[PDB]
Amino acid sequence: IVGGYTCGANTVPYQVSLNSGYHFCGGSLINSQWVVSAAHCYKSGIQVRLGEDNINVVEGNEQFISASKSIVHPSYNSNTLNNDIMLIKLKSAASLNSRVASISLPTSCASAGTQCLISGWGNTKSSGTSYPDVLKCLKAPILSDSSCKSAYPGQITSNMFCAGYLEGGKDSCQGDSGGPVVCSGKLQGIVSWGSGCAQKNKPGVYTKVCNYVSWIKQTIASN
Ligand SMILES: NC(=[NH2+])NCCC[C@H](N)C(=O)O
Ligand SMILES: [Ca+2]
Ligand SMILES: [Cl-]
Ligand SMILES: [Cl-]
Ligand SMILES: [Cl-]
Repeated sequence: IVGGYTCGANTVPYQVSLNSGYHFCGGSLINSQWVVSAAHCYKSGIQVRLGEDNINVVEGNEQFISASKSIVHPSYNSNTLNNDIMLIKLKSAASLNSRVASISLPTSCASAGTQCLISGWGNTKSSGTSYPDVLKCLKAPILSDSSCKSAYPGQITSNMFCAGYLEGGKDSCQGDSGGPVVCSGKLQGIVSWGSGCAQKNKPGVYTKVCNYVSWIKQTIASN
């Protein structure tokens, strides 16, 4: 997160860190056994870490659970990042508490204008590199589909939306990949891609979770 703020420990109980020896991606808990993330974060040997603030310090609220299974969207295109969504099932079910909690799936698509909260352990600098140990948060509006396509000609499908600031300064960034965009207590987005971070006229691009609710629910019902 560039230009964000320190969330506070466990103030985002649905934020998970994907760890293969190191945090590499964010993710969102949607029930005790399942995480939603970005297809482009797929690798094997994933450990899901819940209850995290500082990812380099054991602080007392962690649950570390190995993934049993990852499932990339049947139609994921790694070139265009179309359908950048993936599900991860835990080997055992998490203990849900006040600091480890699912976020609801949307019952409907959120609109341009809607204020949202984006979070992750990504780079905090727009030029240069600087990874924080504790969780960062960003309040950002969903932008119009027209300004989103203007800003990224020929690259925005119906499975993507922009959120943030055309003036730049504030954004998701590398290492936030796969993590949440929550709007009014529903998960509307997954941190997907963008051109650089926090650049003028180059806002973050997020997978549009509302489009995927059938697939998610159908998938969790049979795995
Ligand atoms: N145009 C942008 N600055 N987009 C934000 C880039 C963040 C991107 N989701 C990543 O983690 O790599
Ligand atoms: Ca920790
Ligand atoms: Cl701060
Ligand atoms: Cl615990
Ligand atoms: Cl529009």
